[PDB]
Amino acid sequence: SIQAEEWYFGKITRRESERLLLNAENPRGTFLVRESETTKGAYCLSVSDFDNAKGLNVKHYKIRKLDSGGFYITSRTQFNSLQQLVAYYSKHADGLCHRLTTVCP
Repeated sequence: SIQAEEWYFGKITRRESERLLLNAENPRGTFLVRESETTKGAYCLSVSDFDNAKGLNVKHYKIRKLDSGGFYITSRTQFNSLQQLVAYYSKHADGLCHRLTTVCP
């Protein structure tokens, strides 16, 4: 149950998630989960990244949830809960800009 999660920021906009993540103190992989702005029943995983080309920047990934109960960014890699999805992506970068490291302050 997601809203209990400290990394779950609930109803915050994309611009607010970027205000929070663009803090110079954030290392790559700093993240949060929030509601999608426009997709009903969907969430967005907002993640900080850093490179010499772009400096500090932020990526957003849509997380879909099936009525069948599975959560996923890619339908090929599904989870039984949002918590399991977060635990997996904290170990694997896969297609993300970086593996999930710490919750956005």
